Amino acid sequence: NPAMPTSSGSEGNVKLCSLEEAQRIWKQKSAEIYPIMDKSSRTRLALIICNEEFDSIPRRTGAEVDITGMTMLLQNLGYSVDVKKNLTASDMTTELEAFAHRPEHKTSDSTFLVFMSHGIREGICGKKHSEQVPDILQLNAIFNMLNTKNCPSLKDKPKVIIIQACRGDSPGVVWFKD
Amino acid sequence: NPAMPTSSGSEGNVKLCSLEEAQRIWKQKSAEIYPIMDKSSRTRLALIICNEEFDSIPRRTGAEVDITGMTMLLQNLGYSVDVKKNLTASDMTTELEAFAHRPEHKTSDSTFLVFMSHGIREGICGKKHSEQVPDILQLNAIFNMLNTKNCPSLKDKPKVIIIQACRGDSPGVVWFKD
Amino acid sequence: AIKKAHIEKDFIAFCSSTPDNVSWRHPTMGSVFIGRLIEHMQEYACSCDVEEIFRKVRFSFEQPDGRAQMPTTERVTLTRCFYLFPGH
Amino acid sequence: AIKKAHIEKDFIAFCSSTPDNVSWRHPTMGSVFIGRLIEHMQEYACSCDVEEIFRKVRFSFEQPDGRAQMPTTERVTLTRCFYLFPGH
Ligand SMILES: *C(=O)[C@H](CC(=O)O)NC(=O)[C@@H](CCCCNC(=O)c1ccc(Oc2cnc3ccccc3n2)cc1)c1cccs1
Ligand SMILES: *C(=O)[C@H](CC(=O)O)NC(=O)[C@@H](CCCCNC(=O)c1ccc(Oc2cnc3ccccc3n2)cc1)c1cccs1
Repeated sequence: NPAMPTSSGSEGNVKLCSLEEAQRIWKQKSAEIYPIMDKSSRTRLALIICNEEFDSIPRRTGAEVDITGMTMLLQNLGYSVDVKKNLTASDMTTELEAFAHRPEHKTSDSTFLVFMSHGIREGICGKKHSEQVPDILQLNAIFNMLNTKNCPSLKDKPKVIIIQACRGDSPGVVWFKD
Repeated sequence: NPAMPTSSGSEGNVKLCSLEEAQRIWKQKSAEIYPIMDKSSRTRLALIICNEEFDSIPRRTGAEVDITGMTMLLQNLGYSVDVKKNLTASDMTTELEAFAHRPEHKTSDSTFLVFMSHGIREGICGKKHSEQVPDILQLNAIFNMLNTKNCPSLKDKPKVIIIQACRGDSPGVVWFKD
Repeated sequence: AIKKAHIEKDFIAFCSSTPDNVSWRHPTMGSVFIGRLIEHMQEYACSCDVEEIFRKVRFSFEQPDGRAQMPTTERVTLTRCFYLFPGH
Repeated sequence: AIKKAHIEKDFIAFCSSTPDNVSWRHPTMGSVFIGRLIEHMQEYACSCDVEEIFRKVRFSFEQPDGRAQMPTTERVTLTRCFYLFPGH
């Protein structure tokens, strides 16, 4: 290992776990850690769906920064990243179903799913969304499409879902006096 | 401390945390632990709502065992326990609103809420529940009634909600071949 | 002087099963999730935070027999580790 | 021979805000939840499991300024600790 850490490697800005630390974690916890596959043979997959350009709702300016950051991070962590942009709820479902059918999951130990869009209380907005005609993908549907029934390849494997979206109109705050 | 541990004390069957262990936890994690109030002055509260006898749905035989176990455990942990039985969703709401208004929360560091009933996908069943006329308390309502707006006394304090209930009709399983 | 606070913070919910799915109960022995929760709380409250204990409860259900259920942690806004410090 | 498996297990969701509430984004700097998630993943993936990292992300939002949000962990059925072991 180099004297000074460098971001020029495959892990970029992600701080490396040493062999001393990896064995310490293997010792501090017995059989309560998810198994990791060999780095030489594993085919880790990740999917990013990001909606920026919408038909009827405000443009999500700055989303490109999120896409860049999340893509580079998941790659740093060892995942091959699919990036899909400006999709309807129907398109999101079709893409998720296809992702769940990917052969690479069989030789993978985990997956990351990332959704970035506008959102309401009920779920995540598709590109064609409006108040008059809703275009919503529910979080419930995401779980269903990736469970043991609909995605047997990811049985016993960590499935991490990250969602950047509003969940309603409210500012999320209340006042109090000290 | 006694040579052999005894369940005759206030903590009963709950394994005690020693002063050596408490300082070790205080050291292993810096400022990322919830503060605990002095044992001499704190007024910890917990609430158990359990529905066993229903108008139109099957009797929850064995619920008394759950009530006994959970009441004794929360007491062991230092909580004063309220036990309320056979309530409609409306009754559950009124009881939860009253619990959130209890003066003791101001001199408490945490709370436990325990719900035990029949349930469906949408939420927890009240005593008068039937398919024709639903009597349901949603998990969403429970959170709302105990948040910073509706329960300012529990601001910054851990609120633990435990729910024993069905969440639908399904057995929760799928088959696979080895 | 008034200050802003998060409307919803420091919550943790623990449900007996996953959405859509049943939770089991014995007529003389009680509910399996409740019994298992008590046993794990009795054993691990001294050394583990509540999130860790709940995970251990989930782990105990990992291997499915004739009847199965998977307890689920929900809507978590705990910003810190909640240790019970039993005895203190 | 066929065996039974839990229909839903080993999931974790992480949302940018609590239900009912907005999530923030800057036109040139991106989304605060995303930026904060990356920074924490970069720093702590080596030493902490994903649940712990998400909690740390929540903690970083604890003190509310002019604009506030509280990321929420949802529908957790992770039975074990998920360590990324970056570099391995
Ligand atoms: C809702 O669906 C979307 C979610 C999305 O990801 O698009 N949200 C909105 O539409 C937002 C748009 C916000 C645009 C206005 N931006 C800003 O004025 C602004 C200013 C500063 C800033 O930086 C920081 C710095 N530090 C922070 C700490 C904690 C939290 C936030 C912080 N932000 C960010 C953004 C909404 C439109 C109206 C209300 S929300
Ligand atoms: C749904 O709303 C309710 C939830 C509630 O808390 O009441 N559930 C039901 O109504 C159940 C009732 C189940 C009654 C039948 N009991 C049994 O046959 C039975 C047998 C053995 C047993 O013990 C064990 C032992 N080890 C276990 C390990 C893991 C999981 C479960 C284990 N159980 C318990 C119960 C339903 C009625 C129909 C379907 S579910």
